[PDB]
Amino acid sequence: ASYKVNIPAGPLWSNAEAQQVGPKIAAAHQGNFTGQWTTVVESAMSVVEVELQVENTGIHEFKTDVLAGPLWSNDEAQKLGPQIAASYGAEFTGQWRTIVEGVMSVIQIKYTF
Amino acid sequence: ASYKVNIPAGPLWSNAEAQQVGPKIAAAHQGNFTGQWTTVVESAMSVVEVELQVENTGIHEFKTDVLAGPLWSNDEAQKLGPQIAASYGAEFTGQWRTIVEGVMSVIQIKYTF
Repeated sequence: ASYKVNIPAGPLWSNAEAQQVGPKIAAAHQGNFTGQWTTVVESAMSVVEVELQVENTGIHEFKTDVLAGPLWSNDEAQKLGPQIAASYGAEFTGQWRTIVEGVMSVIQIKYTF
Repeated sequence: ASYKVNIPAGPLWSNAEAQQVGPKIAAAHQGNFTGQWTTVVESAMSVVEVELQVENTGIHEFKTDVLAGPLWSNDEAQKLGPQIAASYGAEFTGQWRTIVEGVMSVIQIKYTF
């Protein structure tokens, strides 16, 4: 199954640029650009409508760390990791670390494509 | 300046769960959960509305690689990199590399917080 969300694209100056760039942003998020887009902050930010899969499948994988917000402990990270990872369209591997005490932590996620 | 987008959260089974999870996903994406949410695929996927800032500033940073879709040349990476980075709420450092020939590349982004 799939669904749609708007994803930031930075400023998009024309429909011509949007139709060229939208598919690139979508591909980076394992989705497909629908053709619809909106400037949300004049000369500063636009978003593109991207169709995403509830579950990404494929035979390749890539692992990396992304922001997780500040996490209190490993036990909380194990509890919240899966959902935070799902917000990136990926899975949580269980690995994580705080990078700035009281401010920010990161989790390792796994992309399948 | 700010703007709002819906971010995947996986299935959310009650408003209570959404209010507990929404802030965590928002914090992982450097935004503020608005309290609003929607299920987009019954029993499989819900999204939480998050207010993002056009520009994320701060004295701390974290660099990492993220999916960039397939990139065919340094020229395309230079052109698309900042835009793809913006789609992650971050900045493009200029570094990138293909991870699966003809299928996928990644770019290095810098989160500032």
